[PDB]
Amino acid sequence: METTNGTETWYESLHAVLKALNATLHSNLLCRPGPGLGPDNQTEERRASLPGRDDNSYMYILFVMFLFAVTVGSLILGYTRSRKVDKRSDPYHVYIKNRVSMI
Repeated sequence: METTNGTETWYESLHAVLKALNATLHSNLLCRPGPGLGPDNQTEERRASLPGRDDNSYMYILFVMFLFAVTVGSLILGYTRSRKVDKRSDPYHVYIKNRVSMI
């Protein structure tokens, strides 16, 4: 003949089954996306590692050194034509001798 549907430890083992049932419920209700959202064959990788110098990118560099002496030209004309800043004072007025000439 069994013990009662009525002991304190029987109620505590039902209380444990209830705490687990609340866990299975919250843990389900929060809606995490499941495993295998990306490919399971999606291997580990490295970072980006962008090109280094070679012979051909060296010879573009010798032509960059060329395009640099014409960039010296394109800088002076940079001032003459890309810069559109108005004068402070007139080309002949700036040379009036009892004050400093100021471009």
